Amino acid sequence: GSSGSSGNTWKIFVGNVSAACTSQELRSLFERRGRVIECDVVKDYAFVHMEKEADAKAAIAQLNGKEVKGKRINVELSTKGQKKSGPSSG
Repeated sequence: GSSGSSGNTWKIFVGNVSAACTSQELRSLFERRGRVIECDVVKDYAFVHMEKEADAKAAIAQLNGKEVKGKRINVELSTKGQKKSGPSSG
């Protein structure tokens, strides 16, 4: 069955965040690309949590690099470890 050791929701690390960038901006982006449960911004980096995995990656692709406020933001999946339980589709 399903399980969640910590922070079930997804997590996307966003770096190279312009200084004159407002959270609302980052959220809006991840929002337009898909559903966004939580969206916070750190000093220089950020952390966006999405529900739908499909949308998550899709965004990182259309976001990773996207020029924002003159500065190209670097988006990448925070979660490094992968736990794909069950066999592979055939």
